[PDB]
Amino acid sequence: AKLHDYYKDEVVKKLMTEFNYNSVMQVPRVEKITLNMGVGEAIADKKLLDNAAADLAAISGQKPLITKARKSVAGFKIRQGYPIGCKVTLRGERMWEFFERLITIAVPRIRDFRGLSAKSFDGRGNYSMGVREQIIFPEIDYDKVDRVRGLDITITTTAKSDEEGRALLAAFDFPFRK
Amino acid sequence: GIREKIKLVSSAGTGHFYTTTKNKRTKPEKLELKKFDPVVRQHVIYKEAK
Amino acid sequence: GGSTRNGRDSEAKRLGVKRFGGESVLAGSIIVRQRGTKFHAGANVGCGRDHTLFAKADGKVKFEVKGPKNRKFISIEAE
Amino acid sequence: MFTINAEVRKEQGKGASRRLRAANKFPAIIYGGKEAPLAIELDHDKVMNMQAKAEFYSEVLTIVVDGKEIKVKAQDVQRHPYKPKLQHIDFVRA
Amino acid sequence: DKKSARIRRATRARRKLQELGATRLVVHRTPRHIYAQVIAPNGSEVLVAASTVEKAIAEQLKYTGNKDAAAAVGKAVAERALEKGIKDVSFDRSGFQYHGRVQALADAAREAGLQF
Amino acid sequence: MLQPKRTKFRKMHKGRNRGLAQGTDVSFGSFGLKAVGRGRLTARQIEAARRAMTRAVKRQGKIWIRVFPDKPITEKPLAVRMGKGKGNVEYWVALIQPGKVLYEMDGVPEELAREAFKLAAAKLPIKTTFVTKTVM
RNA sequence: GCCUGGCGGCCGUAGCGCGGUGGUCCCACCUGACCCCAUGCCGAACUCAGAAGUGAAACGCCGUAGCGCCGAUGGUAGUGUGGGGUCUCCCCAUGCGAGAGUAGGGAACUGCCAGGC
RNA sequence: UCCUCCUAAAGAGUAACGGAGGAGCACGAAGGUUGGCUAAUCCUGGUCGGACAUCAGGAGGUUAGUGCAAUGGCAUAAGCC
RNA sequence: CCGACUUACCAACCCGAUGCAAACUGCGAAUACCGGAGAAUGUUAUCACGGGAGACACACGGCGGGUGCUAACGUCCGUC
RNA sequence: GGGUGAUUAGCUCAGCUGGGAGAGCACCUCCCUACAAGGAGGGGGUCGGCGGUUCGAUCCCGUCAUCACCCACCA
Repeated sequence: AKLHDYYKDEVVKKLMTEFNYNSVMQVPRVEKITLNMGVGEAIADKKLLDNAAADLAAISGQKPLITKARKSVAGFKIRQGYPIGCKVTLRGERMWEFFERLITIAVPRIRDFRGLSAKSFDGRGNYSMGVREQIIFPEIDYDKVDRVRGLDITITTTAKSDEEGRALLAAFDFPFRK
Repeated sequence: GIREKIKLVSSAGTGHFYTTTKNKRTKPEKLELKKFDPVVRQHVIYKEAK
Repeated sequence: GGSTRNGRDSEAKRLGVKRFGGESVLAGSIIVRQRGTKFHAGANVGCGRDHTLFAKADGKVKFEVKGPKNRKFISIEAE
Repeated sequence: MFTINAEVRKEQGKGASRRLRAANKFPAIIYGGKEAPLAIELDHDKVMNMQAKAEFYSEVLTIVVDGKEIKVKAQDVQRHPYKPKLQHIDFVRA
Repeated sequence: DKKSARIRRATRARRKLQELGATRLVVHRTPRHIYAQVIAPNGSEVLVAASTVEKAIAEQLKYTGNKDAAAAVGKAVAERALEKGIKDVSFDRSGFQYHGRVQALADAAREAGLQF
Repeated sequence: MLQPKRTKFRKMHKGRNRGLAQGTDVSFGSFGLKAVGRGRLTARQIEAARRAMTRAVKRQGKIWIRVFPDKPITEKPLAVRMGKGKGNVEYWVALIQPGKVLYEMDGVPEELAREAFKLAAAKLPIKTTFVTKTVM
C-alpha cells in the first residue's frame, strides 16, 4: 500500500537497522484515527442532530453507523437501546487517504497552528491532532457556513510506546509545541 | 383490569373472530397478525382490532 | 403484622436417583422448578432445552460426570 | 538440646492416640528434607521440659530412630484445649 | 488469535449434529491451502484425507488456495469416501462460512459421488 | 457498650456451647488469662474487667482483648407471659469454653500481669487461670 | 524420532507475567481489488486473484516458584455400632474419618492424520 | 387461597399469630427462526463537556442483564442486535 | 500549583495475628433412604379387589435441634 | 411495651403519580416618612437518618431517630 511502501524502508531506520533492532516490523505504524461525531446531546428536540452526519462527506468518505448508548442515564434522557452518535471512524484504506489530507494542503487557511499535540501521550499513538474549529479543506464553490464546527482526532496505534511512537511522528512532517 | 379482552375481524369476513387482551379506550395500538381459521383451515388475516 | 405466611414446599420430589428403570418409557432425570443442572448423552436423544434423559426402553438410567467443568450427564446403561 | 530417642509406630487414630497419651508417651512425626514422612512415638521424660526453652525451636535437634541418629528442627505444637497437655508434635528434616 | 471467535460459532451446531452422530468431514482452509479429513465419532481413527498439499493438485494449480483448488479437493475426497463406502451423513465445516471455497469443495464432491 | 451498628438479622437461635472453639495459644503478648470452664459472657463484664486492669498497670504496656460478643439475644423489658413473637436486643452475649484466652499483656512484669488478671477475674462468673507465651 | 498444522481424548499441576526461539516447510500479517461477492460502518467478517516484503503484532514450541492453580504424613473435628458413668454432657472398645495448618507439587499428558527435516 | 428462601436433621412428610420477600396481572412483545455480539464497576486520556455524557485503552469478574420477589439456570448464552 | 508537619485517622488490592454465620460457599465426611440380580430363615408374613370396622384427644425415656431464665411435673418438632 | 400516623425555608404548610422544590409572614434592601402599613427586589433547602428496588427515590420498601395520640380492657 502506497504510504507503507515508503515507511517500511526509507524512514524510521533507527528502529529497523540500528542498535537493538534487526526486525523491520517491530516499529509502530499508522492504521486508525478515532474520528467520532455525537448526536445524543439533542435528545429533547430529536431533529436538531438528525442530518448532521449527512454533511461529514468532507472529513469522512465512509458511510455512517446508527449506534447505541453505553448506559441508561436519566439526566441525559437516554436509554441503552437509543442512538448516541454516527461513528464515521476511519480505519485502514480511508485512514491513510485522510493522513495524506490532514496538515498537507490547507496550510494557508490556519488561524494559529502553534503546535497541535504537546502532552497526553501514553503508549497507543495518543497524539491528539484535532482542529479547534475547522478551517475547511479546499473545495469547489462554497459560500454559506456555521459556528462551532470541528473534529477530535487521535491517530491511535496497536502499540505500547509513544516514546517509540515519537520516532513514527518524526518520520513524517508534524509540528509539536516547543 | 383496564386492558380488557377484544375480538378482531378477518379479511375473509368470517363469523369466527380472533380474541386477544388489548387496550382500545386509553392506549390503542391496533393489531394485524394472521391466524388459523375454522372454515377451510388454511389461515386468514385477522385485522383492525375495532 | 400482617404475616410471614410460611406457605408450602410442595411434593413432586426427585425421580432420577440410583440405578433403576421403567418398562415402556423412562424420564430418568425429570425435575420440577429447576433447569440447567443435568444434561443428556449417549446415542439415545433426550429432551430439548431442559436436557432431560427420556427413553422408550426397559433399560436402566446411567449417571456420569463428563467434559468441560465436569458437568452432570445422564444416559441409558447397556445390559 | 542434647540427643533424644524415639520408636516407630503402626497403630494410629483416636483410641490409639488417647491410649498412647496415658501420662507416659506422645505421638510425633518427621517430614521434609527430600525424604518420606515417618510416624514415631516419644517417651514423656525430656521433650516436655525441653520445650520450656525457646532454643528448642531456634536450634536443631538430634533424634535416634532404629538405633541411628539424624538432625531435625521443631515446626508445630498441638496442645489440649482444657488441660495443660501435649497432643501431637511436628519436626522438619535438616 | 484470528480463529477462536470463528470456532465459537459452530459449538451449538456441532452439538445438534451430535444427534445424528457418525463421522465428521473436518473441512479446513488457509489462504494458501484447502483441507478435508474424515474423522471417527471418538477422534481415535481417520477414514480418508485430502488437501491442496497433494502432488495431484500442487503441480496442476497455479496457487493452492485458488477456487479451482478447493473443487479439486472436493472431487478427491469424494472418490476416496466412495472407496471407503461412506454413506449419507452430515457436513462439517469448522466454523467457516459455506458460500465461497467451502461450497466449491462441497459441490465438486456431490458430482464426484459424495453422499450429502 | 460493645455491639455492631448494622445487622443483617437480629432474631437468632440461642444455641449451645461445644466446649472446643479456637484459642489456647498466646500471640498478642507474653502473658494472658484463660477461661478454663464453660459459662456466659456480657459486654458489661468485659468493661468491668478493662476498668480493673487499668488500676493495676495504669498507662504501662499495651493490653489486647481478642474477645467480643458472639450473638444478639432478645429480651422483653418486664416480667411477662411469653407469646406474640420475640422481644428486642439491648445487649449481645457470648458462650465461652475452656481453651479461650480472654486478655493478653506484654510490656509489664509477670507478677504484675498475674495480679492484674486476678483483679480482672473477680469481675467474671467463673474460675480462671494464668497462661504464658510457652516460647512458640 | 524432531517439528508445522488440523479435529478430538481427559476437565487444569496444563494458565498469565517475565524470559528463550523458529518460518526451510507450515502460518499470520501483508500485496491487489475495478473484476464473482459484501458490510445495520468496514475489503473487520465474508468474497476473489495472490507473494513485493516480515519473523514484528500474532502464532506454535520451550525455560523459569513474580502471580493465578493444586495440597501429603500424623494429630484433631465429624460419625456408624456396641458397652460404661463423678449425666445442660463425657468416657471405654471398634469400622469410617474431614477442612484449615505444615512440608511439598506447579509452567500438562496425548490420540489419529497430511506434510517438512 | 396461591409462590418460595430458612427452620429441615444432604429419604419423603414436617412445628412458632417464628424470620424474610412476592402473586390474583402484564408481554403481540421480552413470541418462532437464521446469522452475529459480550457486562457492571473503578483508573487515566480525549473538540466546541464545565465530578457525569459522546469514546480510546487498562484493571475487573458466573458483581450486569432477564417483565415482576428468593433460590436455581444462563456465554453453545435463555442476556442484546 | 502544588509542598511540608500531625493523626491506634480511613482504605481499593493483597496478606498475617484474631474470633465468627440457618436465611453465605472458590473445601467437605459418617450413616440413613431406594432399585436390580441372588441366597438363607419365617409366623404365606406380601399386594390387590369384595363384606364388616374402629379411629383421626395420648404419655414417657434416651438421641438431636428450635422456643423459655441452657427456668418449671415448661413448650414446638424431628429420630428410635 | 403494643398500635396508628407523620417529619420540606426561621414559623405554619402546599406539592404523596417514580421526574429537576413552592406560598404567606419574617429577614435584608430600595421607593414612600421616623414606623406597623402600601409597593418592588434580593437570599438559603442532603424535603429526618442509613441501605435497598430503578433510567430515576423527597416520593416505593425495610429499619431506626424524633414527634402526636390510643391501649394496659379479660374474673
